[PDB]
Amino acid sequence: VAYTDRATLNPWASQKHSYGDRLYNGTYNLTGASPIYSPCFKFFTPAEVNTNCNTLDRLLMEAKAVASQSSTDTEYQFKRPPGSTEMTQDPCGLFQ
Amino acid sequence: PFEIEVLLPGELSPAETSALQKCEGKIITFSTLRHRASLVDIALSSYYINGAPPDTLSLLEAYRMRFAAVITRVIPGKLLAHAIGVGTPTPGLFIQNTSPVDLCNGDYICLLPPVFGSADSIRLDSVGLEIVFPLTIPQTLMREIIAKVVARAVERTAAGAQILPHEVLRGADVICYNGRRYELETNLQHRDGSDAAIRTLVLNLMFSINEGCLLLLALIPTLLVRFPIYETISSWISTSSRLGDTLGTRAILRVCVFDGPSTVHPGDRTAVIQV
Amino acid sequence: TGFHPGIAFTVVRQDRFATEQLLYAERASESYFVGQIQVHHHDAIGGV
Amino acid sequence: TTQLIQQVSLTDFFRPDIEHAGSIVLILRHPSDMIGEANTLTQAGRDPDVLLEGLRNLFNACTAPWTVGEGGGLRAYVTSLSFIAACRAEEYTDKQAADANRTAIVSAYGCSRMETRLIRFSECLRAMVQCHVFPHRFISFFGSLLEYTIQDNLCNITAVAKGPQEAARTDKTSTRRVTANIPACVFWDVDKDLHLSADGLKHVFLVFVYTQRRQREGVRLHLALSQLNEQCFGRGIGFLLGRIRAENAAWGTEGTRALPLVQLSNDPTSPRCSIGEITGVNWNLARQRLYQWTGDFRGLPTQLSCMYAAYTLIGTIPSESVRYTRRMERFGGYNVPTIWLEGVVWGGTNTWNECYY
Amino acid sequence: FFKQIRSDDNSLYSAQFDILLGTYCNTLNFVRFLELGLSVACICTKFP
Amino acid sequence: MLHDNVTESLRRITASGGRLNPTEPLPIFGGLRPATSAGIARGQASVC
Repeated sequence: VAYTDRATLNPWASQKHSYGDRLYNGTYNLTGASPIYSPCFKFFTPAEVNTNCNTLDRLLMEAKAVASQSSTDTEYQFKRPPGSTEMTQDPCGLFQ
Repeated sequence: PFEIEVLLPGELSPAETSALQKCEGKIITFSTLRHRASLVDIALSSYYINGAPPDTLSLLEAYRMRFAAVITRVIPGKLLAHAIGVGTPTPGLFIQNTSPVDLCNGDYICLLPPVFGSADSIRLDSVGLEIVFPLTIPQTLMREIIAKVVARAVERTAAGAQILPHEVLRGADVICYNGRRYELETNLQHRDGSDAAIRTLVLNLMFSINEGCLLLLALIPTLLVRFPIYETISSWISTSSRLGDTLGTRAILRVCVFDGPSTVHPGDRTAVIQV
Repeated sequence: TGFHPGIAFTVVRQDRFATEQLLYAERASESYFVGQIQVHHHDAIGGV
Repeated sequence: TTQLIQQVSLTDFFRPDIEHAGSIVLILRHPSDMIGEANTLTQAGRDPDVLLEGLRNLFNACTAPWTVGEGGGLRAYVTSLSFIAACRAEEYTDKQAADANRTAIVSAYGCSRMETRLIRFSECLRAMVQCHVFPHRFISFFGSLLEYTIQDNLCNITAVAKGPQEAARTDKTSTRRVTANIPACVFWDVDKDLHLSADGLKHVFLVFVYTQRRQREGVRLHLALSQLNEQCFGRGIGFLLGRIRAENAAWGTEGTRALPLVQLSNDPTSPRCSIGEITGVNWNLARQRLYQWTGDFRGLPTQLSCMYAAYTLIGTIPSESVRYTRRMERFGGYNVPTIWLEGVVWGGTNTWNECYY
Repeated sequence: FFKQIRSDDNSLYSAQFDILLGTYCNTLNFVRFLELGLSVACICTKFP
Repeated sequence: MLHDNVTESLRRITASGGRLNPTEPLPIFGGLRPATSAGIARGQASVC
């Protein structure tokens, strides 16, 4: 879509079952037991969305300072502790 | 509400009256209930029988025949307490954990003499007495603790009686609760309580079991394909029954935690409800 | 040993920053209803 | 007159949103204790880590799987009675009521990762009763649910501890009173099997029937309501479960000459062994034979391998001539037959009586 | 729907209701051609 | 891998030359968390 002259940049992490996709998709659950955070997870997940309003309304409604995805106590950036309620604005995540 | 007042002694050292303030929510045990009492009945001196200091077997009997109470607050010249006895509606009843095992909500409370290690206790050299506090453990763990400590003692007798020990084992015993292992009695030496307090317990337990697993083998010999024969039966029933009453399990309190932390560690105090 | 194989890599890293925001609201932005208060007695560790 | 208990926990086994007010809620011990008990109580010959295999997959199909081992206080503490009723619905006698409750709890919940969770829990209990780690010491009891508050995947609930049922104020429903509600699958009164009059006071018990065979084990959960005494309930249950008792006594353990002691002690002229040689100087030629007996008993049914039930008192009903009502009402988006108990005073310590006969 | 309550029960009670908080509408304004400044760019006249 | 020594030496070498690594005993049925270090220098480290 962005560059309408080629399929992908690297053919190893963009196919349906490429190496990078199999490593982390979120729907394969390879790193389920891993407690460390993975920043590249939000870029390989399909992020299911239903069509109710137009794209502009959906865009304006998505950016609402969603909950965090890390910890502010440890020093290794573990996964989000279950129950911790702190909202952090996430730009450049709804744009991928 | 029924309360018992323990009269503090005069001319007490500042180091002793201080340490007495530390044991706020601990359990004492009264022989006969009365609104006024001395320190002699709380002290260990009232517990020993036949002159000699009391025995773990007798400590178990003492905890059943004797009535328990709970300290509430200490005054620089006065000591108060509440009872867990007849019907008293004690409000805001809190106790302090004395056992090394954690407790959670909905766990019932039982009393056990100190078996793992040396009992910590307040010692009053000025008056010459000391107060020993009992251990508080959950119910689901009580039956297995008494079974492990006495099975360990028979091991040592076996290693000594047999000409050779059968040392091939599984490692070291341990009790686990809430994902925490205790690892009691690391070393083989330091027989502090091997035969010091549990000597008579393992003795009676070693006989009544030997008769039961043998009287049947001598009464009907079909199992494995001058003589009384009746006095032995009556003696066995009377003995095995009595040993059953003492090695009982009766909950005395329930841990009811509202608006607070669920689990508690050794040393913390929590609100309990009279069962 | 430092031998470069025939492969390249790209790295991804996520950071967070504390920031001071700014909010603006309209005059009649919300209708707000307040009920009446209630008392609840309960036991405690030392008192109520 | 009544007391309450609060606790926060994960909502993968309990959903205070759909569960009706007044249902029974149970709690679980730390799973880390199961392995420490299994590796020491497993029968000789059997594999002791099949429980570990069955247990790891349970949390692998559960949210936050990287939070097992430390027990910081954020685990799946509590669970519902209908959950176990649906997990073992294939074993209750009321076929249609069992499967209706099963589909209802599947649909009302996430319904995406719910069926897998249920089968993991099923063989989890199956492996629990495989090494004598019977799940009557790991399942406690809480009172009926009274109030709850949840924001996402984590809930704070409060329930009654002991006392009258309608002495509390739920204060957010239509009325301020609630009554005990149970699925019709678990309810099983024994007096109407034993053919005795049902008048006066009646106690409430929970039973855990166990079946022990080769690769085929089963565990139900029944809420019995009977007028029988505190201890006489044990003798009463055996008469109805006489089949499984005998099945277990023969299929529980799957992994030698007598001696005439009294005969040779009643008669004289037998080889004597007076204390003079047991003093301990040459205690081998003194005891050279004295008998042989060639005796040993290794494989025999223990009192723990023939157990088939374990009960516990929960509460009583002082009002004579109880009138429990059974009807079908909506549970989420489906209808299930529930039985409604009124005026039941909770109490009693959590002590389990095991019926091994 | 039959009922058999004794001399009393707990469900003889429990009112509950849905309430309305009022409605809101808007009114349009009308514009005339001569009121605008564009009217000075042409000579308007009628012709039936 | 079919050989346990292969994967064991693999994990050993990978743990060498790094900061965060699983604890040496590698407990079964756990969370596999790294060993806590001493005080922090200049902020929470971010993985790549």
